[PDB]
Amino acid sequence: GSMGSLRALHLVEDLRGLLEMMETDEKEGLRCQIPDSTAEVLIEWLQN
Amino acid sequence: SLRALHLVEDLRGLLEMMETDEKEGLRCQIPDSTAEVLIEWLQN
Ligand SMILES: [Ca+2]
Repeated sequence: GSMGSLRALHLVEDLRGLLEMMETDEKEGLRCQIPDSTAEVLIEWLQN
Repeated sequence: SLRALHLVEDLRGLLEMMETDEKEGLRCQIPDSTAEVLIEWLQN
């Protein structure tokens, strides 16, 4: 590991936590603003 | 929205610089319930 992957671990935890405080339209609106390329990298990493 | 957008961008930038063993070792440390929430959110 590294301090960068420790950072990544905390970003993931923060993102799940923030998602809990969002309403449906806010979560969809957030996802709508994320480039599909960024989403794809995250999906495949989580599904690997 | 701005903070979460930055979180997602920073995360993508970190993952793209990682070797395969680093990315997969990091995935090992993510709870399955967290991974499932994020996957379903990203795929809709
Ligand atoms: Ca499910």
